[PDB]
Amino acid sequence: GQSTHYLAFPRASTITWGDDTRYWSWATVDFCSYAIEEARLLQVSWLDCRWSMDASDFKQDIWYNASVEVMLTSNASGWNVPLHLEIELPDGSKQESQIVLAGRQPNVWFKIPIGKFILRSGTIRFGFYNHEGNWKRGLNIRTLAIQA
Amino acid sequence: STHYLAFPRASTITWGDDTRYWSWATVDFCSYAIEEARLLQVSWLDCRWSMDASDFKQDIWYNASVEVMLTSNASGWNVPLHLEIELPDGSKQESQIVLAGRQPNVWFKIPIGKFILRGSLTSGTIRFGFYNHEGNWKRGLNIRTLAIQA
Ligand SMILES: O=[N+]([O-])c1ccccc1
Repeated sequence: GQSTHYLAFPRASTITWGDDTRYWSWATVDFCSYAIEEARLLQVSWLDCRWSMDASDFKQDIWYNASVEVMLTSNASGWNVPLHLEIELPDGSKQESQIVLAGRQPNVWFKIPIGKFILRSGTIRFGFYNHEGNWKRGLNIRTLAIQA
Repeated sequence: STHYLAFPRASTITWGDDTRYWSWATVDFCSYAIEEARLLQVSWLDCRWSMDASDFKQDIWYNASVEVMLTSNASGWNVPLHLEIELPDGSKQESQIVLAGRQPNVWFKIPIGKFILRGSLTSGTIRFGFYNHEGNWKRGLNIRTLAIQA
């Protein structure tokens, strides 16, 4: 059946404004005996989180699925506009979908599916964004997961 | 801090797809389904992950470890288990460990080396893993994950 091949924690990603403590915080926690850092959004307007992995990390002729695991805080706001979800293949083609997070239950981890790919070479980009001029607040990011 | 975990389905293992030599066991890893690679017995022991240097950030010291468990059945571990990181320029971090006499049925993390990427080393394949190709038979090693930290 389907099992996880990789977990990529948000320190492996590029997060716009990620190093500015007005906008993002980083929190050290234990994940299954490994120290990780959650990326905790305080507030940002240009919300953009992208992991980049090469197509050579993966096997050929296999359907992969990706998800991002997040938590909304009690302070969540700005989620009335769709969060765009993307996988970008090396040729520039994209798997595009979206989710509206407004009104979702806070303080529970949930895994947002962000799409599927098959290889049948170069960079694959995984992640999510919303670039509208409103403030997004109160999303904590745990990990990207890639399964097959 | 941990940047990546790579589970053994993402590696290449000699005989790994032959149920006479290796079993794949579905377990939960803090809410993610993973499959442990459970060695029954093999003589050509070889497990390698490949990730591109572009997956990592430049000018950062990374360390890697493999998390394993010996079973009550373990044997053949008086030989050196070779541990390796091969960078895209062919340079290698090489070390070894003797697993004979280690306590079974607990996960333990074997450090396999450290690396930093600058200039042309920032692109091209990095190989991580372990091996022993001697004519003895190794038994009862279960592999959970490769971890890459910085
Ligand atoms: O790679 N090898 O030489 C090898 C492969 C399978 C069995 C024994 C030896």
